[PDB]
Amino acid sequence: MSQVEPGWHFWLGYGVDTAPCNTPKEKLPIRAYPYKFQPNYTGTPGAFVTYNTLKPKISAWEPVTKQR
Amino acid sequence: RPATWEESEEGALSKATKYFLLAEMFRGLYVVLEQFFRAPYTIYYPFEKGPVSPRFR
Ligand SMILES: CCCCCCCCCCCCCCCCCC(=O)OC[C@H](COP(=O)(O)OCCN)OC(=O)CCCCCCCCCCCCCCCCC
Repeated sequence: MSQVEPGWHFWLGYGVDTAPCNTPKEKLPIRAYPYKFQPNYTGTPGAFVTYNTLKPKISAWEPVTKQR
Repeated sequence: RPATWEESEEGALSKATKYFLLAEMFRGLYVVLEQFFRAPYTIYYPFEKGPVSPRFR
């Protein structure tokens, strides 16, 4: 079921009367990026790997010696 | 006041007929059998999909 593209997913569930290919231009989303459809990759090497998008809150000193 | 047996409209033979021949049980079986000839409700997920609304979360 995750292979069904968004829009068609809504139509198949009787969300909208008119199908995506029949939807006028004014009611389509404008994108400034390329559109790519990807299904559920769970149980597969392509499964989502989560991570922290922040570097650590406290930064340590870079140790530097000085001569007396 | 609850009525006694002697003040019953139905004769004992009609009551015994209902008792031994399971009249209401047969009515129930017939009601079940009528369903057997009606359209079922099942949909073939994931080839078909149940209703979804714009507010769905
Ligand atoms: C009029 C003169 C008659 C002369 C004599 C009669 C000749 C024999 C008649 C043949 C049938 C006799 C066998 C059935 C008698 C059932 C009597 C009965 O109702 O049993 C009741 C019993 C509880 O006992 P009781 O105290 O007497 O009830 C008072 C409740 N306040 O509680 C019970 O056991 C409930 C009844 C049991 C029903 C069993 C159901 C299992 C499957 C049902 C089969 C239906 C047919 C299936 C085939 C599909 C249809 C094509």
